[PDB]
Amino acid sequence: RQLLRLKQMNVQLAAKIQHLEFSCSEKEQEIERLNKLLRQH
Amino acid sequence: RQLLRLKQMNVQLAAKIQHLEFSCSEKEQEIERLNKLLRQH
Ligand SMILES: [Cl-]
Repeated sequence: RQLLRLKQMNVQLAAKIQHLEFSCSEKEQEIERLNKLLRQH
Repeated sequence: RQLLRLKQMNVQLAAKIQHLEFSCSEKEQEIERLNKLLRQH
């Protein structure tokens, strides 16, 4: 009950974490693409 | 006992989120820099 409220907050944090892990990986892929353009030029 | 467990885990997840938000924002700031560099040379 307070245990359910906390289990739920925890689920939401773990979901945010999954989300942030993709978003940080994509940013990393874009940086490598922008650096590749810079290096080529 | 289990509520903290959950409390403990909630601290750990919030800590991982803070780290990922910083890594993301570092990369975003780097993307802005590469874009400015590229568009300006
Ligand atoms: Cl790179």
